[PDB]
Amino acid sequence: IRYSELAPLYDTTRLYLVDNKSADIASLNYQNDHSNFLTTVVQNNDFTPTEASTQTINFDERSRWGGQLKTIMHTNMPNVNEF
Amino acid sequence: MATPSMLPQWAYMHIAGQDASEYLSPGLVQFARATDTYFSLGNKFRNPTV
Amino acid sequence: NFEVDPMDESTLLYVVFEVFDVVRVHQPHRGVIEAVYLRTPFSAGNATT
Amino acid sequence: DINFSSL
Amino acid sequence: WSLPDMMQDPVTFRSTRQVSNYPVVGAELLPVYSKSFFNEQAVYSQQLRAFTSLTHVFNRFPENQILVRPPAPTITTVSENVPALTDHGTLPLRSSIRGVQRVTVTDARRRTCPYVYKALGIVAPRVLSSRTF
Amino acid sequence: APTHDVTTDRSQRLTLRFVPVDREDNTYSYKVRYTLAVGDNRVLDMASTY
Repeated sequence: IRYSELAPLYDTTRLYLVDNKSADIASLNYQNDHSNFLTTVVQNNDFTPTEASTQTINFDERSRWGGQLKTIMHTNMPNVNEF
Repeated sequence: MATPSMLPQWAYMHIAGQDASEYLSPGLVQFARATDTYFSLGNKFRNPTV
Repeated sequence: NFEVDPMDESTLLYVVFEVFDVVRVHQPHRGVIEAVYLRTPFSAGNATT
Repeated sequence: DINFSSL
Repeated sequence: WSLPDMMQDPVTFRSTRQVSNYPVVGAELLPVYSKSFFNEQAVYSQQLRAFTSLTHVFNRFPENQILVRPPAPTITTVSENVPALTDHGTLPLRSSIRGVQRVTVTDARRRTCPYVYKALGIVAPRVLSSRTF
Repeated sequence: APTHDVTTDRSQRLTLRFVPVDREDNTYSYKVRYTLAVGDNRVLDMASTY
């Protein structure tokens, strides 16, 4: 199966890493800036977020699986900087 | 069998079913007893208690 | 639902939920080590790295 | 309650 | 982009929690770009920054008539911040994925980047090719 | 006592130490990587590590 608290899904499926968790995962970030941030991939609507950051998304070894990375980045920086 | 959770994995993670004197090959059982007092294998295999 | 005595200090309530935490470490080959992890009432592991 | 072993 | 513990890394990399080195994924542009603009009164608008600021510590006291601030470029380059969106190929995932997973962006000097306020990971798992179950 | 089958008479190190192969310095942590090598025909218990 692909999860034990939801029905298994087959073929293409989505996952998300969202930087909008800053109070559901920000007790793990107190020295992690936004470029090193920890954030949940589990996004259970009807489960408490605190107790749902330790859940696991299973993938069967029927086939190899590989994610398709996509990144949306917006930076605001000045042109005189330490960078 | 490794990626599944649920129903099969109770057996294979040893929270029920066979002892660790029944789940091991019968020559590794012999090795364990004979070398018990020099190099214990006691904490390396878990015996379910149900 | 717990009932506790009042205390001036802010306090926490630590509830331990006793489960089964079981890891099974397999080495198929040399220089290769793997583990399957299981936690049952609160689901976890299965080689989750 | 509590699982541990001796073999 | 790097997501070191959430997937197997491309060839010629290995997982490191050491801060000095990390995997590379993507290898894409910084979202800072330059947009040219044109002013034909560029040289004449330094008489209107002279008007505004009578201070002349920007327009400066003439030290010698070579040693003076220069008239402005007619064509200038102006900083522009617009998001960059990018899609990439398949990166093989871990057998199971942790509930919380690290996301890290690192520059060409291989160190963490100030001045980033949105970096959004989107990963879509899909079958690649059969292996024994 | 047993005679052989619990004792090697070859050169065998009973204790080793391993220096870091990388290290990090950070304001809240120090990190150290090692290469722990287990030789051929010897098994390491991980209750002996410190």
